[PDB]
Amino acid sequence: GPPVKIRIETGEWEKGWNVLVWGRGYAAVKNRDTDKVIWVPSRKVKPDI
Amino acid sequence: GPPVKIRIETGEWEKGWNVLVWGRGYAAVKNRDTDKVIWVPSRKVKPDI
Amino acid sequence: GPPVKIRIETGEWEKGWNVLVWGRGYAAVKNRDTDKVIWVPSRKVKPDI
Amino acid sequence: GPPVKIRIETGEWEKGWNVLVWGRGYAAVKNRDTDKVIWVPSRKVKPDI
Amino acid sequence: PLREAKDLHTALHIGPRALSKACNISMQQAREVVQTCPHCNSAPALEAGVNPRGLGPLQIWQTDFTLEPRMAPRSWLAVTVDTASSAIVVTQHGRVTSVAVQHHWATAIAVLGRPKAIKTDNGSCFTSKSTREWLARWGIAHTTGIPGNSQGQAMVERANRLLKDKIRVLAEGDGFMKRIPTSKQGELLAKAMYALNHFERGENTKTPIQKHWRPTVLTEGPPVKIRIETGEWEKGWNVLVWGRGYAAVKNRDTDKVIWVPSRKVKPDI
Amino acid sequence: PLREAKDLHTALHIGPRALSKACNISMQQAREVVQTCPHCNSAPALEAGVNPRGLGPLQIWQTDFTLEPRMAPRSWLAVTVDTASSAIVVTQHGRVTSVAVQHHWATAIAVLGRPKAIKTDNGSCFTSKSTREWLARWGIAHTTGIPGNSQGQAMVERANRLLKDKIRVLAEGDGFMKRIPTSKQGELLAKAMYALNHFERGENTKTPIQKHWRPTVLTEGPPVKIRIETGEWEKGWNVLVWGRGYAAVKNRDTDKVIWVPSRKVKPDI
Amino acid sequence: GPLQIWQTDFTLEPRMAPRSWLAVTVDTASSAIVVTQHGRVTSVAVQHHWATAIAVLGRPKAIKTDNGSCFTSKSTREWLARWGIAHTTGIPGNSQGQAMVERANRLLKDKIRVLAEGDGFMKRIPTSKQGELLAKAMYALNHFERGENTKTPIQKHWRPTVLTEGPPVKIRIETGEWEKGWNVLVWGRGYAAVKNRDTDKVIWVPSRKVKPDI
Amino acid sequence: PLQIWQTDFTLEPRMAPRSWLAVTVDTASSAIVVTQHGRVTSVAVQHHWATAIAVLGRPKAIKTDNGSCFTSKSTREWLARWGIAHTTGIPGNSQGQAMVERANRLLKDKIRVLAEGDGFMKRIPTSKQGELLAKAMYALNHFERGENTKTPIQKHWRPTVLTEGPPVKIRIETGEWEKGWNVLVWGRGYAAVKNRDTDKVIWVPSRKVKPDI
DNA sequence: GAGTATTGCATAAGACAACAGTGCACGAAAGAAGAAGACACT
DNA sequence: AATGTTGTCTTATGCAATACTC
DNA sequence: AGTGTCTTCTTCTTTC
DNA sequence: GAGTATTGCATAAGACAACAGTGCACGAAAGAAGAAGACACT
DNA sequence: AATGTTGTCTTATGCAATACTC
DNA sequence: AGTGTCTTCTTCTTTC
Ligand SMILES: [Zn+2]
Ligand SMILES: [Zn+2]
Repeated sequence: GPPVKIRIETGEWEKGWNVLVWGRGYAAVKNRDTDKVIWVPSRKVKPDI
Repeated sequence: GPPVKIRIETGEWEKGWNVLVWGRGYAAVKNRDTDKVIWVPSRKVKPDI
Repeated sequence: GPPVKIRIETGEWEKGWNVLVWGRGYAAVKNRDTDKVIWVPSRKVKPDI
Repeated sequence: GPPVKIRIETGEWEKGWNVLVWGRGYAAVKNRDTDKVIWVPSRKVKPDI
Repeated sequence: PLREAKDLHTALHIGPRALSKACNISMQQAREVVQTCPHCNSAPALEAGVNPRGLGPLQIWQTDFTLEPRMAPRSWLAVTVDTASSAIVVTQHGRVTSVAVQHHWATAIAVLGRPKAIKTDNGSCFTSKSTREWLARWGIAHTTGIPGNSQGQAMVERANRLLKDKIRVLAEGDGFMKRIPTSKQGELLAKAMYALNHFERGENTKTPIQKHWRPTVLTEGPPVKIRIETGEWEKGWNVLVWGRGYAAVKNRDTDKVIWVPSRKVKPDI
Repeated sequence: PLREAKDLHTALHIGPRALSKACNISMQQAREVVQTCPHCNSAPALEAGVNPRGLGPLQIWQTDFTLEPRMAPRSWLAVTVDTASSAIVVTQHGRVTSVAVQHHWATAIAVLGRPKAIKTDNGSCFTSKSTREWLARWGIAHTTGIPGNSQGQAMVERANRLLKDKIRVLAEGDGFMKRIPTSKQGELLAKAMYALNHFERGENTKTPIQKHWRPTVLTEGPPVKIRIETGEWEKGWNVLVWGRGYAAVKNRDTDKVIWVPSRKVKPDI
Repeated sequence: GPLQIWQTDFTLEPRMAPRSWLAVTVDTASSAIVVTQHGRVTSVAVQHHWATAIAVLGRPKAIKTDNGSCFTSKSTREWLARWGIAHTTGIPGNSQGQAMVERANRLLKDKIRVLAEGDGFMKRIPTSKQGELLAKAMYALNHFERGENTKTPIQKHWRPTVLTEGPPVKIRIETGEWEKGWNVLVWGRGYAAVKNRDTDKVIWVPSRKVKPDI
Repeated sequence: PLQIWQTDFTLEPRMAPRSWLAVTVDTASSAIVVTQHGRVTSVAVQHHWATAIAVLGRPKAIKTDNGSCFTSKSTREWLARWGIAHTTGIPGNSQGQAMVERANRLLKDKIRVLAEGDGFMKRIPTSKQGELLAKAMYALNHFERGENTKTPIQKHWRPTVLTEGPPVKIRIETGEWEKGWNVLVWGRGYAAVKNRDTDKVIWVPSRKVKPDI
């Protein structure tokens, strides 16, 4: 999965996440090695590298 | 999806790349054999067929 | 200081007014003899004389 | 003079007082009862009515 | 002079115009050469997401809770909207509990008919099995939004602001700048109800009540092109509703209906 | 008709077009009848302004303090800017006390020339007694800003963000995710100062190390129309400088140069 | 229109829990009913019911006024005059007052007793299901037919319909002349899709190039 | 300028423990920069050089001394990273390097005089030394040394004041580009210009005017 | 009488806030006012 | 499971409709 | 014995 | 043989965002985990 | 006594360079 | 009467 970076409520960009499936404004995000697969709004994902 | 061509450092148009659901600005593309996904800017990639 | 030229119902071009406090949306009507607190829209008014 | 709805630190607009002297983008405002003159940037006042 | 410029950025991270002026290299070459450190390569995309909605007059509802300080001790207000022809229904309880929104919806249904789906917050009172069985027995589908985003219910998080403004004006238009006496709120909320949806709101030329009762729906639409993620605008689609944004597109080949921002729409021919 | 509308509004305050509808009233009459309820309407307010600057260098220095979390032993950074030719100088300290400020205003004067105004905020360190005598010994004027206001020192406030971003991207160049070792906490600010001084910034033409030593001063300006309180634009003024959002106009016959927003200026002929 | 005359009535049977002394109001044209609880027979607790009925139905013109209890106070009279509605205040029972509400009262009593018996509580109902029980009776009696007709009060009072064609539009842009009038469609940015009245052909005329005829 | 930079180390006890001081002077419009470092270290030498560069500019062909903590391969690599000619000349060595010792005594007498002026016969306290050292910088670099009419900072920076803009190519109503005009205030849209000799003013659209050669 | 200035209205075309369960709390430097032990007077 | 929005203001044009101007 | 300023301490206040 | 005809450039507008001494705090409804006491099979 | 601001990204537009074509 | 599940009675968790 393409590595992307996410946005927690304390305005800080976390790395170490990969996407699994997208939709029409929501995405499925999984941690690098501590998988807690969750959903996330579209406007919180930034591509890396 | 369909084959695509991108601009590598020794600029030219080559094959073996599949584009998934696209995205304005930066995109992702995968390999056929190595199945390796990368992020590439918009103007550097062109549909093959 | 310099008075204004305003509408209310028919035309009250007469003097006794000020532009000492001037705004883009209002003009702060204030009579040199009794003062006012209502303010007036600036678009529908004009300079005196 | 014409009063304002001067803003407070957290945020609101209340009928506080009027203005004594003007100039560039700062003004001096009075008080209705205790009568303490306060300097304030122009971008915080608001005309009444 | 290029070899120097390769290491100059690594050493300093100055900028493309400065590199061009200090090494006599073209701007295109400088821009090309300055991509090695993601630190200097922000590359922001941030995506975009918008507009979930329904179509039929009596198929999608939304509901939520608010707190009003000026209101009497029973200071909790439940408000609901129907996101096809915007209509507002509000009641007052004062204690957020499971039994509150089982009488709230009972009152709400009796003026609008039975809806077919509800999407609300994932809070406490909406999750109890007591309410789940009640919903199942009544026979209405139910779903919930993502745990944390407040923008999923914008269609009511915008309406409650207008409701608060109207109620505040009506309150302090009659010499009541404090807690309203307990003998007037019941009569005041009815007048607020009447004033909200019986006349045009803003600029649309139709009363919400009549829009709800006698709506308009059309079949087939004019040709239109949509700029799907494949760069350019495809064909084989028709627009059947389009307002201030949030366009809706129906398939022309076999069948589908989707909701897309009003940016990927051009009136073909 | 012009009847029943007054009490309709004063009982159920609504929109102008809605009031005009169902009463066959013109838009102008609707407007003049709605502009009577002081509870509604009366929206517009607010104005703007600019910060005075200096035509020549060494006139309007500004200073302030900050705090860098990754500067572990002594964060407490101090920064100064020129506001004529945009050059900056920084200093490191471990405790905000009114001996540190006096120490800081000893390298800035050594590096640059001698200023004439050091306008800053009204923090406890600056408005002391030991500082006033020290300042008067050299002979520099002093003034402060409005208490509580933060936009007065906009130049240094903006420069702080650039300084922090540069220091962070330079810190994470060789690999340092935590507090920098004290051995290398030395010759690291020098590189940042060199980069921010002896090179181009953004897209400008000249470095602010020559823009300081050899500035440009004009003697006359082309005719220009300037907005006044009234809609009329007065002509007969001469511009001196014109940046992104400011102008430095001057009278033809009284020489009363004043700074105004850049919106109220147009060329002549 | 089915808005000509309303009727109000005050009803006993405090077998229904405290907040007894119910108030009911029915329309004659479409036979729609609204009922509310009350604390006591007070003039001030009349305008509450009237405002609720107005907000739920519309603005009436003539209201059959019950005579004798509290519908004579100057306060209520001025409240009525404020909105400007015509009260009758005739002789109750024979031709006014209890002229049509008999069947409505009987039906509501039957409904409330049946719903009470269907879920238990032979004796006085617990004072925690008042509104949630009243709403079910409201919905049933106003949505699930009253007699043996296909004329349920909601349908006969609101006349529900479905529309497919919009308002007429004029295309007086060619040389200052328009056709007989065409049909407007989706009003997207820049243009305005228009279909012919007869040939039914879609044209993307510019938005500036269309006007509302008559 | 910035040709023969000279730096050197000198001990001084009338100070903080701080048993060393590093001085640097340019052999053209001589300007002095001194640090206040303690025990001799190559890291301190790098720090001093970085501070001197940041305060003056990027020099070339720097000579300091030979021996001591100056032959470190780490220092060699650090110097080569920027890229500077390095000379291993003998410290002092008379010749054209002696201005370091010439200015050392001047600095010593100046600092002792200014220290003894405000009390403190024997030794200055610790929290009184930064400003004391800073004042010497200004007193030595903003005034004529003892005989010249031009300060070292003037002779190093060549100050001047300008009042006219660069030449700018102007398009006229023939397709070609006219020559011999100067730019002025860059207004909104317009790019007002002046003649070189006839002293005219004229507002011109931006697309009708381009930078000159 | 054709070219011209003014308006006015009529659009229309963008921008523009505010809505989210409730709001505070703590550290530090410098100065200022008031009060208590104390050795004049007493 | 699970995706921003809309009532209020201003500023930007055209052309019919008076008001004129040699 | 009543005071009483001098000095020192003890709080309270204001900005960030 | 002149339209034309697109396409690849070289450039002007035109927004966008964060910068400010530092961040947490509590109330409430419903459910889940776990654990101690109590009467029946053992 | 005492006033917002610039470095980075984005999108809009005129002119040469190889068909072009009848 | 040990335990053993049933009863009950606590102590944490989530979301707003
Ligand atoms: Zn970089
Ligand atoms: Zn009003």
